[PDB]
Order: sequence, then C-alpha cells, then structure tokens
Amino acid sequence: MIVLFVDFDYFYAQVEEVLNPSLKGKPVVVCVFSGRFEDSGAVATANYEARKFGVKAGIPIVEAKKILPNAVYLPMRKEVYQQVSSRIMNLLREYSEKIEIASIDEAYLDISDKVRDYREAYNLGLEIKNKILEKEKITVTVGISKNKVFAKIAADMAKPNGIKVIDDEEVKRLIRELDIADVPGIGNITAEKLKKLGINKLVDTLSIEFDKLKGMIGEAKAKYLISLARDEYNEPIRTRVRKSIGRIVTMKRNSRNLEEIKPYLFRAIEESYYKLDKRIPKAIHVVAVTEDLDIVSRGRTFPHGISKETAYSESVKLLQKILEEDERKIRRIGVRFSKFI
DNA sequence: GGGGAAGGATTCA
DNA sequence: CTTTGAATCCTTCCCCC
Ligand SMILES: [Ca+2]
Ligand SMILES: [Ca+2]
Ligand SMILES: [Ca+2]
Repeated sequence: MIVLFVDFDYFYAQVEEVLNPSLKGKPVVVCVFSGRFEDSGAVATANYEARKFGVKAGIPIVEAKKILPNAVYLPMRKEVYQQVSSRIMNLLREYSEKIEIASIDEAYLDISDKVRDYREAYNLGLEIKNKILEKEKITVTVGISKNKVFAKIAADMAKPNGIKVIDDEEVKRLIRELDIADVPGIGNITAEKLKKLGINKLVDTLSIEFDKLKGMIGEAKAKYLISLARDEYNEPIRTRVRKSIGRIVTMKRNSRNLEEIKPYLFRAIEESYYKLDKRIPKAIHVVAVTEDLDIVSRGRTFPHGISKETAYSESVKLLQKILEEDERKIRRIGVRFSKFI
C-alpha cells in the first residue's frame, strides 16, 4: 500500500506567526505557564529560529529566557491551534477517505487507491502542501512510504517544510542503518533498555532470543520491532476515536486537605465535561501527582453513563481513597473519563 | 488454560 | 521547583457464558 503522512511544522508557534506575520523570522516560543511563580512552567514549542539556539519543547521558561531573553514568549492558546488544525484536517479528507488523525498536527492518509506509484504519490504530496499553504498559510512536511511507520520516519527526515519518499530499497537500508531510537513508539525508556542488549538497529532485533527481548521491553514492543525488522509490519489506516478525555491541574500549594483540593478537582471536572461534549463516560479515574512527582490514581466503572452529578460525588470518593491509601501530599490533581457510550 | 474486563502504573509525545 | 493529554502495558481476578 502507499501511505502519505502529514506533519504540521512547529505547529503552535507557526499558527502564532500566521496570526501575527511580523513574528516571522524572529524566535517565537509558545509557553505553558503553571502559576507557581514568575515564569514557572515549560516551553510547549518554539519555531526553528528559537530551536537553533537550544530553546525547545520541554525546557523551563526560566531557562529559555536565559538563552534567548529577547525572544517573543507567548502563552499557549490551544483552542486556536485546535481550530486551525481542524480546518487543515478537513482539507486532507479531500485527498483520501481513509485518513487517520493521530494528533493535533499529524495525520496518515492511505492513498493506495489514489496513486499508482511513488512518483505520483510525491506529486500528490506537493499538491497537498500547496493546498494547505494556500488556504491556511501553514507549511507542513510530507512523508511517503509503504506503511505508517516509514511514512512518519520519512517526515522526520525531511522536516521542516519538506517532502520525502522512502521507497522499498531505502526501507531495507533503514532497517539496517537507522538508529532504533528513532523508530516511532520507541521513547527514551525503551531506547535505553534496547541499548543494554546491544541493539542499535532494527535488524539487531532478529538475532536475539525473543523471550529475552520480550522480557526486557515487553511483548508488544518486541513483536512490533521484529515485524518492522522482518519488513512485515502492517497496520491499516483507521479512523481515530479518542478513548479518554480528562484534565489534571497543578495546585497553588501542595496539600492533603480534602476541602482544599475539591475546588481544583471540580475545576478539572467542569473542563473535562466541556471537552466531552455529548460523549457519555461510563468510567472515571481520579489522578493525583504527589509532592515528589509520583503519579497515583483510583478509578471506577459504572454500568451506565456518568451524569456530572455522579462525577462530582464519585470523584470525591476516589480522591478520598487516594488520600487514605497514600500519606504523601498532593501537588497535582485531576480527573479522567473513558468508556464512552 | 486463557478470554476478557477492570484497576493502576508506565510510557510516549 | 518543567506540561500535561492520552494510549499502552502489566496484574489480578472472575469464569467456564
Ligand atoms: Ca509537527
Ligand atoms: Ca506533533
Ligand atoms: Ca509510580
């Protein structure tokens, strides 16, 4: 099959440039402020002008400002980004009915029935890029290959504002020369476990005892990597349906006082119920981040949908359970809804 | 023995 | 004193449907 993956470039920061054109060419840093003190929080994303200097996703705002004190720092406006995203995703549906929106700035299109070979696929990619740029003024990077994993890898290799095809021969080459830590789904934790087994390339996963691999990184990831190594990886492009929606918020001051936490929890519940919109959850989990950054949760599943009134009384019961089964103080508190009707 | 659901922790991004 | 949303993975346990 032929897969065409679209990845919006430094998306949040690019949208802010689209809304304020004079920002282009200047380092722009979109931040997620937490409210614990002046500039507390981290960078959500930065444009390349900022990344060039080390200011990137994940570094503390305070740190970023030490590197680029005169950069433009903007608060994250997720709603705006989500609406621009939605409009771009609609443009993409016009190129294939088989589309998988993987996130706010990523989507896979199965274009097998639209093009005959990679040359045509490439031309369709330029067409898609021109279209998005024309309608929304947003640049994207297109990756094209035989399956979702290599289509994503192609985009990783070509971003920003690029387009790349990874034909069958290059797939075989990558299976031998690509750093396994660069394979989608393999984060830091897994990359290190793999490194401790002397595995640095997909190909390496074949010449090892399966139970040794499975025992180290889990059965699912082991089978996943081996299938990629056997060039036998296959996963169809399917419509994504979110399976859980929730919100967890950092508090003013750590605590284990029920009456003092209710407000924050109820806040997360109202914001969660807003995002649900029509979706009716049968399950609820209360999640707490401890003073020392540990994450603990308690949940419950009901035989029917959970009205917000039910969510309110039940969340307290679940938070009480955590408070009781854990001596530590809570830093962050939130709720998570799932098992939608 | 193993399907399948539920409760939690882990991992990815 | 870095976010923080969501899927994935690991155990346990019921049940023989
Ligand atoms: Ca992106
Ligand atoms: Ca992304
Ligand atoms: Ca833990």
